[PDB]
Amino acid sequence: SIPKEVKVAIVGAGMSGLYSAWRLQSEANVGDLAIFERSDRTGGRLDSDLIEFKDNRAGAGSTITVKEEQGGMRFLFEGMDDLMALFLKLGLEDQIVPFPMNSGGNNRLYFRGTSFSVNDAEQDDYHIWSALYNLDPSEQGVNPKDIINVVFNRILQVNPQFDSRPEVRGPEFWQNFRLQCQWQGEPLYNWSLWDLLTDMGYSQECITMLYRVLGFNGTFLSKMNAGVAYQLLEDFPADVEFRTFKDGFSTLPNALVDKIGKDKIHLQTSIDSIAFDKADSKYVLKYTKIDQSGQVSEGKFKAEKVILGLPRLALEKLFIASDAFKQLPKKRRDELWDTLQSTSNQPLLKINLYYDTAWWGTGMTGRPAVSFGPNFADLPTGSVYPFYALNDELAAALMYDERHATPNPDTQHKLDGIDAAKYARPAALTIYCDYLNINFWSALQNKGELYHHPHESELVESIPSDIFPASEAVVQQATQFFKDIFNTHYVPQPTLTSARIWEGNVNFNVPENLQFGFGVHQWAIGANDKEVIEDLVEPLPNLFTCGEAYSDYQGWVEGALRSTDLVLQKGFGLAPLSEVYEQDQGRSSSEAIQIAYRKISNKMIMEYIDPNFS
Amino acid sequence: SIPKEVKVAIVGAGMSGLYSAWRLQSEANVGDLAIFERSDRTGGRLDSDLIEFKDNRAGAGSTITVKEEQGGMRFLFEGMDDLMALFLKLGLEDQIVPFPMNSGGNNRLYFRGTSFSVNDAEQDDYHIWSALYNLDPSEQGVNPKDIINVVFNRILQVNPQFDSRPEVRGPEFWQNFRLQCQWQGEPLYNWSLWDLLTDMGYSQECITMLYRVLGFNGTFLSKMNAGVAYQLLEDFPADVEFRTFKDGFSTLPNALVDKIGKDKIHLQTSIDSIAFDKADSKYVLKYTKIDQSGQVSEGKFKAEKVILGLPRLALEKLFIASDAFKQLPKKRRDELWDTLQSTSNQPLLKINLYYDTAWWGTGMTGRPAVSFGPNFADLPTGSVYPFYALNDELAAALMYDERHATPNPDTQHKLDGIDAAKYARPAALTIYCDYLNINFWSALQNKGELYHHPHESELVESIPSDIFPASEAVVQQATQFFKDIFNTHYVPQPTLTSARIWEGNVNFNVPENLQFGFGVHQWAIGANDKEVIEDLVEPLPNLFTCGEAYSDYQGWVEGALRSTDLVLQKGFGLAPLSEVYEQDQGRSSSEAIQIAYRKISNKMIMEYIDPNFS
Ligand SMILES: Cc1cc2nc3c(=O)[nH]c(=O)nc-3n(C[C@H](O)[C@H](O)[C@H](O)COP(=O)(O)OP(=O)(O)OC[C@H]3O[C@@H](n4cnc5c(N)ncnc54)[C@H](O)[C@@H]3O)c2cc1C
Ligand SMILES: Cc1cc2nc3c(=O)[nH]c(=O)nc-3n(C[C@H](O)[C@H](O)[C@H](O)COP(=O)(O)OP(=O)(O)OC[C@H]3O[C@@H](n4cnc5c(N)ncnc54)[C@H](O)[C@@H]3O)c2cc1C
Ligand SMILES: N[C@@H](Cc1c[nH]c2ccccc12)C(=O)O
Ligand SMILES: N[C@@H](Cc1c[nH]c2ccccc12)C(=O)O
Repeated sequence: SIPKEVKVAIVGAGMSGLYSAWRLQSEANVGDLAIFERSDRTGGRLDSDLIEFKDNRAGAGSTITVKEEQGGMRFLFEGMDDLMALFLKLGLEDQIVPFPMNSGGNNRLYFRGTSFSVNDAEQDDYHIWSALYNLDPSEQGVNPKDIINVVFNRILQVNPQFDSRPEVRGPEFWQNFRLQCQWQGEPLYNWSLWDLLTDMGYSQECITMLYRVLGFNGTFLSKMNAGVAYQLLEDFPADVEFRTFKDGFSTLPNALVDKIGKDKIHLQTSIDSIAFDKADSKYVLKYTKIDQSGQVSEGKFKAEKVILGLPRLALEKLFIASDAFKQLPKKRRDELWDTLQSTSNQPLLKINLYYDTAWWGTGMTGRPAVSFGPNFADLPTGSVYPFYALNDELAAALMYDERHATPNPDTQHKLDGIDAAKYARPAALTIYCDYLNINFWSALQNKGELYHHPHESELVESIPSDIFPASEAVVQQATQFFKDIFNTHYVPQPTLTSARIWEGNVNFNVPENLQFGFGVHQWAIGANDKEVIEDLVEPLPNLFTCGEAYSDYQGWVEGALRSTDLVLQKGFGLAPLSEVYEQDQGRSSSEAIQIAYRKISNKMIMEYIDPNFS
Repeated sequence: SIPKEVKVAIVGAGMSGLYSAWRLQSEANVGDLAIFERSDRTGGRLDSDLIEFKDNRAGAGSTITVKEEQGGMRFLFEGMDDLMALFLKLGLEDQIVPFPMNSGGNNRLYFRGTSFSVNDAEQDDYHIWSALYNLDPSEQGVNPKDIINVVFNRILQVNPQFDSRPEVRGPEFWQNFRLQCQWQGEPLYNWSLWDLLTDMGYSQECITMLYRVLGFNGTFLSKMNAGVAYQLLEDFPADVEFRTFKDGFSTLPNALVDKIGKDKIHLQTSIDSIAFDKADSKYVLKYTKIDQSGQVSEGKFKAEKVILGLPRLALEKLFIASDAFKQLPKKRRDELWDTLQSTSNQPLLKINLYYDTAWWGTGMTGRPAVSFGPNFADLPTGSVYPFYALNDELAAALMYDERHATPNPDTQHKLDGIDAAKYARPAALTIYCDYLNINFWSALQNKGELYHHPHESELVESIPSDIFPASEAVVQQATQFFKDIFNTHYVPQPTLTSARIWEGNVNFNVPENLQFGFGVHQWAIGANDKEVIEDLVEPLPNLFTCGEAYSDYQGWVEGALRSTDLVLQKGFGLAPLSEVYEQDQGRSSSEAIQIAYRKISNKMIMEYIDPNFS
């Protein structure tokens, strides 16, 4: 049942769509809204998986849960005040769990046919990098990642007009940085990073090292401008304490869905086009719906206000097919289209391979054990992240670890046993790559038969619906690369796999369960994103756009939430959530979230690690 | 003056547009046609330049001509029977001139921070490649280009069903090869080359070597399928005798324009959209024209038949905006759009830097002199081609050279003097790159002020209109790379520059003199190009498409001519030009063109080189 008129119609059940409805329902008393989502699931580019593997250990119908991510995975307590506030208001802070990013130096590196570890790379004044890359002398004997840091310091040094001092560096800093800082008279958003480093005098060998060693070469090789690329590159300092949700980032959209109500969300309902009814001053939304049989249905309805929570490629399709846009004057319709072109589409992929046990610990490799964080490579792999079966004791050990406490031998010995025990429980690896590496996996994933371990139903009885298997060719090649990266002869066959390629499609011959938007977005060269962002709040009267694609904080949910807030302000009077939080609570969401988390971490550690802890 | 009705309306004054009109006028007696071309020039992706530099030598108002290319540059006597026939029928064979591809081993190579020569690369069982790349043992001690050749032989070996024997290997061979040959059960057009080599067991180091060393990494990293990539990679054997026109490839479109008549060609006239008139069974073409003042004008006219000689991106724009397409049923309109998606857009660029004299000869470098052919590099340069001032004696020396004659000391000594004298006359370098390297130059060319040598009008009085200067940033970086590639401290400032980036635009904020289509196209993965090609001849009744993008021979003018021929056959009864030639002349265009050229080469050599020649 689809209503025939609504106060607010919400296109997109991703984060910005779900977030608009919750805030309008609860803070603006608007109850006659509806969300329309083309796919058969809510959450968009957030998509966690919970697999319940048959516990087939020796002394075991017992079940073991592994959380994995097909989309978004991590967040931070600083710089995401809207997201923190959103977590606190939904009471989801008790589920917050560490997301660690290193293995004390044992994370892997594979570059130019050579497998080694992070600790290895540091030896002898970072010698290995000088042996693999034909570096200029000024480029030798330093950690590659510190070259990005130094160049940032140099950009800040020659831009004293730009304040450069707020200890917490949020989206305003990064907007001003890319819009106000210059290099040699040209502001950074007119620069490509590749051009920038080159003009700074770096070798092409050095630039290739950097974009391979950071794992996400889009920052250098795509059309994104240099300013926004730095925002992304300085999002992962050495000392990052990322966090995540125990049951996966989907916890947050599902939690919003409980509060919205399944009855106002209309899945498998694509909004095909939008027209304006001059008579009763209403929008008219043509749609296409698939029921629970597969029986299609074209229909139409009205709405006083429209909210498009949609990324760039979705927004161009509607614009193309919508009379509300086509009947605009030549000048502004062309200007609006050109404005959609101002953020670059960034392809991303994640392929998850699950295993009954993990094979990258010292017991299986004979080498120092790999635990957590990106294993980078110049192979099509890009980066590889390990994921372990959910375990309360392990999360407390991780929680102890993000305190830089000095354990006594008793506690070091218990942390030892915990670090090792996880390799005996099921686990997973995510291959996570961007720009240059996409086409390698693309062609591989679409060729040949799909991968299924035999007696698969014996290994998992309930395979989630958002899981499309990796192709046999994808598993085959991914397995050779793992042997390379982890320097081991032994990489067994996965029990279960999923492949997800966030790269937007314009082909009508693709099932809906395989249509996915561009993984992330970043501002192109020449883009004045301050003008672009404000133009796209309400481009036609009572028609709004918002979401991550044209946001202040591209790449992150906070981008979507801050973009939506502009719509909720301009169209509905609502102040930014973080500001609403602070008036209501008397402290920031930052301080609240840190205090709440320290408490449950304090309790977790004492309960599991060191009964006599600080 | 634009007619209000025509028998045939031709959209696009590129090669396929101009070729349709000439053949319809002359062979089908159709005189009431008109060509409509959005830009202010004919010829499309053919675009030669003739610069007339002030001869400021010591013993000189004398003029020196340099030919250069912003688009297409070379062709072959075998495998391009339509093009040869077209040359013979227009009497352009007397202007055919060698296009040499090597310097006897002195062409440059720059890979991983190391500058060296082709002769150097051969030393010690191709050792240099093993020192620069971490190759598998089976990948060591062989010439990189011979790895592509061997893999081709292997593909042919395991496909004995595929005949694999015609000595002249034309578009049919390459269509059957990519459509009928398989690797491990999957046919090559379902494969990416990158996936293919990997599955064959090659290292990523080796694959990176290959795609850097061949200069056009699109074959490996883009979405083009493996079969069509091989067609391109085996277009440049070691023994290639390419040829070109003395005054540039534009000779051919200009020669067609003389025969069509400027009066039937309507420049600065974009066809915006197309509708069907059910009443008088006519198409209705909305257009936009700019007169000689800049005064725009929107109009409309009719035509009984429409011929779209347009590449993919142009074809999608019309399809989007045209009622003749939108009023098609849901199924076929979506099927037709999906069919447009089946050829991949391949960006290309050419930046030409002209110099008063050439600086890469031994007199200026102290190293073995560079003459002709690609200087490849893993720098954003890609490939660099030298171009010299037009000189009849030099072309005869080149003509002698494509005979593998053994000159006597008298003739070797005269060839010596000729080889060296060209460095004293003006010359040019073309940077010619694809896929991965485009974005480097893109962002550079659009940033900052444009390059002009001071007292430029003193150096060239008549700067052609199709020449947009290289940006100052482009010249600056291109000059550093030249010092790298040519291993010299000394690369002076260019007298004149041009930049051309064949990468299709969808932004309305770009002048017409800067809108250019995708440089070339190649079949994507999954594309059954036999079905696609025949579907796009006449997709609606009396509406035809043709050109290179969805052709049998992508990359080359012959592709455009063979694609058009299908339209001229199905819509107008005309047999393929090469077949028309043969009936009329009693021999192929291949044999005619070889015999005609041998004669004028025979005469050229005797006149300039060795009076007593074979
Ligand atoms: C691989 C990957 C990893 C990431 N990791 C992180 C991370 O660690 N941390 C972080 O903060 N962020 C991360 N992100 C980013 C985060 O996922 C996004 O910023 C955010 O979830 C996107 O929200 P959105 O509402 O802007 O868009 P979307 O999530 O893309 O929502 C758009 C929705 O609209 C629907 N839709 C489209 N067209 C129509 C139509 N015509 N009618 C109806 N519905 C339509 C789509 O199906 C989709 O559900 C990651 C993204 C990717 C791809
Ligand atoms: C860098 C480069 C080098 C090349 N080198 C070679 C080579 O050495 N040898 C070789 O054989 N080939 C070469 N080619 C390929 C060759 O240039 C092309 O195959 C051929 O010239 C293209 O002809 P076409 O008619 O298919 O398309 P185009 O040349 O692209 O013609 C399309 C024309 O239609 C016009 N147009 C577009 N939309 C509209 C509209 N709406 N209304 C009116 N007019 C419109 C465009 O302005 C253009 O003039 C090269 C190409 C490039 C880019
Ligand atoms: N938050 C993202 C990082 C990211 C944002 N935008 C991107 C663009 C390209 C590559 C990575 C990113 C992640 O967890 O991975
Ligand atoms: N004929 C083209 C070669 C070519 C055709 N298609 C291509 C695609 C990519 C790179 C090169 C090509 C040339 O002279 O350069």
